[PDB]
Amino acid sequence: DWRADYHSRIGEQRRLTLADGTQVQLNTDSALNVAFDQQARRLRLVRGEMLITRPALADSRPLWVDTEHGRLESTLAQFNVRLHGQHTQATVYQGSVALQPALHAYPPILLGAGEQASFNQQGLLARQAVAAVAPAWSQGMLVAQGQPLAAFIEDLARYRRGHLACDPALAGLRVSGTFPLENTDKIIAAVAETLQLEVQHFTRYWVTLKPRM
Amino acid sequence: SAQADFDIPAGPLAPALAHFGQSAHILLSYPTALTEGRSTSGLAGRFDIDQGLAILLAGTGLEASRGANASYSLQASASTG
Repeated sequence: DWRADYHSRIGEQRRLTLADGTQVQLNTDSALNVAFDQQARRLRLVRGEMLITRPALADSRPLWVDTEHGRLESTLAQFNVRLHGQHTQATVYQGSVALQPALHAYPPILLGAGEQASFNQQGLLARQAVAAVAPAWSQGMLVAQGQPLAAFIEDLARYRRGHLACDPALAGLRVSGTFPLENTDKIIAAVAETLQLEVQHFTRYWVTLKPRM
Repeated sequence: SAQADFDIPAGPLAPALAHFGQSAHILLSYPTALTEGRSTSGLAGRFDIDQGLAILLAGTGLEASRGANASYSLQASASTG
């Protein structure tokens, strides 16, 4: 029996070591409640995104990560969990995780390493292979491989206080590159330069990417 | 520039550059279309970042580019005449 609540600020990454020795990294603007009991090592991801690494190798209780959408039961796994507004996304790098959607928990959906899946309370929404061996944010980077601009800037805005947007004519432009999180202004400027876009920044907390005129 | 240890297997160019920019921890930004459907022999060993990127790009028709800020880009290989 051991409990703790954690949160990270916007732009903050935090390293935790839980009582069993499992390591958790919290990404930007995240909140995690931990409650170990005799049955289970319970993690509840209430907001944001976290990476579980170095799982305790010989604890008799399962490790459960729950979100509002369901449970991820870990077997010796290193894996990322990100909560979105309408689904949870899990990415497995080592080992395997059993996904149990809140409203359809059996049969579990087994995710092995190199697999990523999104689910809601009802069940699976998407599933695909990934080649990453750790999430880029956990090493201080964003990585984009042809990512649509609207989705890239949705991800980047999580690390910043203000609003970041692009004109709808630009929403599908593909972003490729690697981007150190140490300076997000530099990320915006580099992406705008590559895509030949103007950065409209008329008030501190509202930035819009626009076609060049 | 600085150096990094690289262990990037041969394969399609675009995932190799995602791996490169992470191993080097650099701001690398270039047009998606430029690297689609190209391939690399990979990069394995310790190298200056600029030399490592040129080696990764051998045979691809592309070269590294840099400007006044510390960021990197890619462009079609420069004409030599």
